[PDB]
Amino acid sequence: MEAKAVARTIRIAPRKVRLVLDLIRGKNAAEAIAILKLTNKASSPVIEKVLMSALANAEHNYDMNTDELVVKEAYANEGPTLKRFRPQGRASAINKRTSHITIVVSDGKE
Amino acid sequence: AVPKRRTSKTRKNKRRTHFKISVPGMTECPNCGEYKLSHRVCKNCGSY
Amino acid sequence: VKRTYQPNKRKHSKVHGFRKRMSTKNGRKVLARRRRKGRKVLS
Amino acid sequence: YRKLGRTSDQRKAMLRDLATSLIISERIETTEARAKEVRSVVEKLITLGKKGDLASRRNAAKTLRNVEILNEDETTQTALQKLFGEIAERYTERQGGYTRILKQGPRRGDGAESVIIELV
RNA sequence: UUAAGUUAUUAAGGGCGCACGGUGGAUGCCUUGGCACUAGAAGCCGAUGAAGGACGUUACUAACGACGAUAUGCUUUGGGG
RNA sequence: CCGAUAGUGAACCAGUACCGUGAGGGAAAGGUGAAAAGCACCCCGGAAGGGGAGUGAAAUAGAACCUGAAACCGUGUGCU
RNA sequence: AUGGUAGGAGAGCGUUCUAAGGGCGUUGAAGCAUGAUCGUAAGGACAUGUGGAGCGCUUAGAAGUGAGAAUGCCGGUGUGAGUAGCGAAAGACGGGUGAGAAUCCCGUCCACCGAUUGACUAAGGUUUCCAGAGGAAGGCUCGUCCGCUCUGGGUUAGUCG
RNA sequence: ACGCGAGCUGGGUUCAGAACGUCGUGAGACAGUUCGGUCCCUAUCCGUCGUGGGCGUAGGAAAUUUGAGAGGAGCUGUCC
RNA sequence: AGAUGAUGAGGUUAAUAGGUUCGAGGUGGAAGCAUGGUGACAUGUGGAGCUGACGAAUACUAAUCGAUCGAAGACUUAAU
Repeated sequence: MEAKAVARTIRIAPRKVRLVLDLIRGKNAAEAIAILKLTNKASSPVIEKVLMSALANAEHNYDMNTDELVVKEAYANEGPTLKRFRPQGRASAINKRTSHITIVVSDGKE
Repeated sequence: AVPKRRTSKTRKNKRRTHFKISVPGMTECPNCGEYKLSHRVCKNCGSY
Repeated sequence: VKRTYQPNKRKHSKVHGFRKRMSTKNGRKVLARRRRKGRKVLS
Repeated sequence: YRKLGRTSDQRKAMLRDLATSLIISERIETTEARAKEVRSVVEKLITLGKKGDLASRRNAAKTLRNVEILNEDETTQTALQKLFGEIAERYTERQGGYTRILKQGPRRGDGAESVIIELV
């Protein structure tokens, strides 16, 4: 039994979001939330909102108890990048990269 | 300033093995609230 | 530093612009070329 | 001693403003380096206020800002007056101490360690 | 109680296989815009404003038509339902 | 026969964005319909999701309904 | 008895049509992209995806025919680092507002320019001016401002030009 | 690489100015003198001083010292 | 001790380490009052500030209950 959520086109570059995504992988949902609360990184609040969305999915739509759930998968894919011309330097380009954050949570049973 | 050869995938990822985040502290909240930073009355639910 | 192109409205209407181009024959040829190309602004 | 990322005059000015606002308000929130420096400044001020005579009142005027305080029952004192009047009476038995520091989390725009420094 | 041999137990990395990304056009489509034949013109207007535009006009308003202050049109003859 | 790097520069917003004082130079981007029937309805966070729902002969067929592919690149699993 | 960037006469395939014949196809037929076959070829007959209505085979003819480089061109795409840099100057604290504040607003203190980083008038620019409200982008943040949206708008001369 | 300019200088030579001697009809030349005259780079596949994390680790493991050499440091001299 | 990390001094018996407060060591003559002087000033009251970087006292100071990490001795072979 697995619930998931994705957040699409989040405006943080994927290298910066995979760093904190490596912390919560394979842990329990409660201690995952605690790890996300005690890291000062720009993407801990985004990821925490996706994780709370997936736990809400599991409780509401599949009637899983939210105290047994572990974070089964957590990953970040590249979304579409936006190209900006930096005027501040000399006419060289800057891409705003964006990402897709997927979290899936489960009770380990079948 | 320039690289003669491009670096491969394997050399890039060998360079990134120390480039990662350490696990935080977590002295737990015994009175009330969320788990707070170690040796803190942290600003979100601190009951140290 | 001072640049090329220091704008001036009267000068711009006086060296280019419709009545100056219609006043010579080569100027009328630039307006005929620009019509024939279908330009939105003739001058 | 710490430099706090400032030139010599800027640092002196910042520490005088910090110590004055702590006297005004009795707990303030700042970064952890700054509060670790303002410990010493405000504790020597409270020492001067406990000593109490004219010479130390004139020494204390060298550091405090000239700030007016709207007091309960609509009164007004300066901070030199609150220091030599009220705060010096609280600490007349305590020998040293007088300030406590409590940590908070990081700020949002940097990861600066916030801190509350309070009078005890 | 000595000499000797040996292996895991991380895969940070490697090859294979798996599975969701980004990407953008391989397949199929299009035929709106022209190569050429036939025919017709007549090359085409107006000092009756000729020649391309500018401002406007819809109940609501942002580019072409009408051309136009009679303005998102007016009269009339004939089709048509 | 052009079958759309096309008879055309332009079958889309084209001599237009834009560039140049001016003569002038000059793009990119095309593509339901089976029928919007375009996720009423309804439930958790603004965006985005998870569910049901649908005209759905088929939405990993959700505004990228011309579908729609590849490769580069990915990224998370693992067998050795 | 049987090699040659230069050599002659060779059998063959992708696109198209004739010019045909014969098939696979709206109980599905593709092609195309993922499959064990054919192979020196180039090039085609049976498991996923696709759709959801288009292709093959045979013989012959015609070539916008004919796909690793040209400091090739580009519809173009994407890499090679958490590196360089973030463009002169003094800020601190309290309150407020908020989903969220080194950033926005109010306060107090401090500071800087002061023949000017002040106040007017030209040229030039053309709605940036003023209020509300969300800012999906914009700003070398956030919006919780304007330089996106709505209008609510808003420019008044006998004597100024 | 008459060791060493991605370590530094730029006096010399030699680029545009200018002058003298001399040669040339001339434009100019000589290299004969003379005064003046812009020298770039964020260090990467890599190769080259200091300072850390781990693959090891064979009783569990942890606190207390080999000295093979990979070794490195050469240290000279004058007057009473 | 240090770019960071490492090293070292230390942490709820805990001052410990740092700050503080009282000290002294070392560095440089007060405010107030009085006296004299017409006044500028001088003198007395008497080595004042500092302690910014060099002892004692402290809980002001952290770890909240803290929590986490870390074996089942090879085997063999023959030599007891």
